[PDB]
Amino acid sequence: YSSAPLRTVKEVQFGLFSPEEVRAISVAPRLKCQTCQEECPGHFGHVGFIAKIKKVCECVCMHCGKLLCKTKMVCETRGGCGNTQPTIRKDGLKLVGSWKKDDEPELRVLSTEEILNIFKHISNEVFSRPEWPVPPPPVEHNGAPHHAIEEAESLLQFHVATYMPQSEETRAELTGALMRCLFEAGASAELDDCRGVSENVILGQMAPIGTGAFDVMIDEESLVKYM
Amino acid sequence: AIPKYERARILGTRALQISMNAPVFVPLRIAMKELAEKKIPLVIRRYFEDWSVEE
Amino acid sequence: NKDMCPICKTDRYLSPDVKFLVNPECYHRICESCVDRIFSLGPAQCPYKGCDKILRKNKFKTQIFDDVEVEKEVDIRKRVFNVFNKTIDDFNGDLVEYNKYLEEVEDIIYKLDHGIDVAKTEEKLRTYEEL
Amino acid sequence: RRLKEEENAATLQLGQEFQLKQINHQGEEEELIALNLSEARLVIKEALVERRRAFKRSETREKELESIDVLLEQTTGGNNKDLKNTMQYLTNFSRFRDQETVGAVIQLLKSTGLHPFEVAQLGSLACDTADEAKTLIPSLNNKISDDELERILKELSNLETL
Amino acid sequence: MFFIKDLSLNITLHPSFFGPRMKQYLKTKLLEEVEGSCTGKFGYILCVLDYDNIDIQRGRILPTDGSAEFNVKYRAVVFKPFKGEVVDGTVVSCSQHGFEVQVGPMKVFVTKHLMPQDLTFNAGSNPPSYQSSEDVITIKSRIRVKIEGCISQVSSIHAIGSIKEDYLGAI
Ligand SMILES: [Zn+2]
Ligand SMILES: [Zn+2]
Ligand SMILES: [Zn+2]
Ligand SMILES: [Zn+2]
Repeated sequence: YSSAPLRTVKEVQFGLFSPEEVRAISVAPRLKCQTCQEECPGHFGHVGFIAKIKKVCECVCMHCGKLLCKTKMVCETRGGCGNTQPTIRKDGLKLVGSWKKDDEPELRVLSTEEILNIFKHISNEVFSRPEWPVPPPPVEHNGAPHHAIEEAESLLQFHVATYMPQSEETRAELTGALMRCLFEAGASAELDDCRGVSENVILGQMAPIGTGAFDVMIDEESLVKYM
Repeated sequence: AIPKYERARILGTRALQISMNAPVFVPLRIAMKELAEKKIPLVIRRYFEDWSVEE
Repeated sequence: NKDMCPICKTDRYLSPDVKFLVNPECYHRICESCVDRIFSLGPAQCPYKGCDKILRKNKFKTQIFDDVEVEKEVDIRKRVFNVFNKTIDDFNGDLVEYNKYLEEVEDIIYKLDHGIDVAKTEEKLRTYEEL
Repeated sequence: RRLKEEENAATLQLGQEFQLKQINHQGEEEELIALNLSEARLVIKEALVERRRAFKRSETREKELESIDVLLEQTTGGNNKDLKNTMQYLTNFSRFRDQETVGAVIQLLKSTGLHPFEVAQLGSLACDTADEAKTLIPSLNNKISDDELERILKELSNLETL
Repeated sequence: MFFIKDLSLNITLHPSFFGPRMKQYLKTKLLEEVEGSCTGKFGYILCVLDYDNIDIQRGRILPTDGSAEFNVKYRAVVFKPFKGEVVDGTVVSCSQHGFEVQVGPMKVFVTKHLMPQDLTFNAGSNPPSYQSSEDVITIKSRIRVKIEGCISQVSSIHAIGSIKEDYLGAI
């Protein structure tokens, strides 16, 4: 038994975790459960956006984070740095930028740190940002040449990608991200009103179809007159 | 509130109430009898407009 | 004791927002951060070696005159002037009496600052206020 | 579009549900109703007697305490231990007994213009000097002069019963 | 502190009460469920004012439960403790860790670290009491306390008191 109010899910607001929230949500046997001594839902602890990341990088300058779009190859210094934006291509699980000279073009790999820094410089503000949790049981320091670090980072990225009638009621009786199916919904902070049959079926609540398209209230005006 | 399948739910809803020892003003058979005599004290909130089962 | 708290040694360069306050009890400079840390919970001994006077948190106030000694004289004079309030008219034009009265008040303030006769001076001050 | 100021009586930061401006059930703006111990005692007992009257239709400290206790038992249901402790606490810690005394106190302190919380403290805590009130009620600092508070406290003790 | 607060509640009636006098049962449920209850958001809900004017909106029948949910609006006096507030009470329990002060429906706990250094615990006196050169604090002794902190749970409120500041302690 729980003392909290019993409610129904009226909206599902998809979004994306912030690094702060993942650390805040995390409780760490801590995932009888050592955290609640219970009924236990499961306590958290602490690849699909590569195309989106590439598009964002092409659509914005990669030095000042100011909107330029993909075809543009110059910052158009309006506030700007004037650097010529590279042509970004997706190779494996990495992004490679190429600069054309003013004679093969210069090429280098845009480090994930560089991409993150630029994204943080870019001007949903609450639920899903471009810059942006271990499932619970129920579900460089020294030396390290650049080659070794790059190989380790590639292996870690590859591993991450791979990892990712019993009642009288029934007796008598006898367009939303969730409805379509989710990554896109989280990126755009899509709000699902849960007005469709699919959403209610997923959440296990009475659907607004047939006997559920209305509400049965209780009237006291008739009750007093019935005695 | 605008100023002034339903049968299946009302019959089942009142049948459950009767099975739970609710007063009878006239379990599925009892609910059907109440509906026939218009003695079901509920209002259907069509989505809104509130309509009494009696009317 | 130039631009930092003697207790926590917080320099103004590293924390420009730091400010200092003085309690009229022993006129000891201390930063507001230390004041909140120490005296917020309750009264406690002043955190200087050789000083044991109990000072309250509310009594802390900002320092106006840079010279600490002048601050003591003014505050003591403020207390004395509250008890002693007279004008030339009060003496009915007697300038000699007015001048003598002012001289006596200054002597009282000087004695309080130097604590030569604090016990007797305080008793005399109390008697006049009641009267 | 909603996601994640600690409450402090001294700073008059009472939280979200006890803000200065309140909305009643009629939608009309109203001032937060904060009651001193004497005012709260009258409100609770006045409601209890009215409730007792509705049910039937369908002085020294000891005698008043007994009268309150018997009334409380008659006109309250189960799980009334909290209210029993409250009435006992209110009767043994109030400063004004009759309604006239409470009315005068409200009229006196309503001219100060302080926060409803602070005025309730003034009528609930006995103090002798403005320094005691200032330290016991920090919110009064830099809001009311010592002379004004001194006269208010002296007048408050004048109307204190017995 | 005591307040008068306009509150709302969601009462549920079993179908057994679906009679011509269901409103009377709602008033009984409101009194028997709210009065004496400790809502951490609003404090100790003590008494309900205007007992003959509670607003009872149209009830809603739950799909499978069969009960009717009623939204009830009422006026009640609620006691909400705030940190930094000064209260008076009578000590009810004393122990080595500290003593409890009863303030209305609330109990305030004063730990050793929140007491003046002069006060010392002593179990020799029966009942155990805290003794100091100027006075002794024990059960039934009136104490003026300042709430240093409150932990308002969903249905429980606890506070820690301090008596170290000036003009506090025994009256
Ligand atoms: Zn758990
Ligand atoms: Zn640029
Ligand atoms: Zn310091
Ligand atoms: Zn000192």
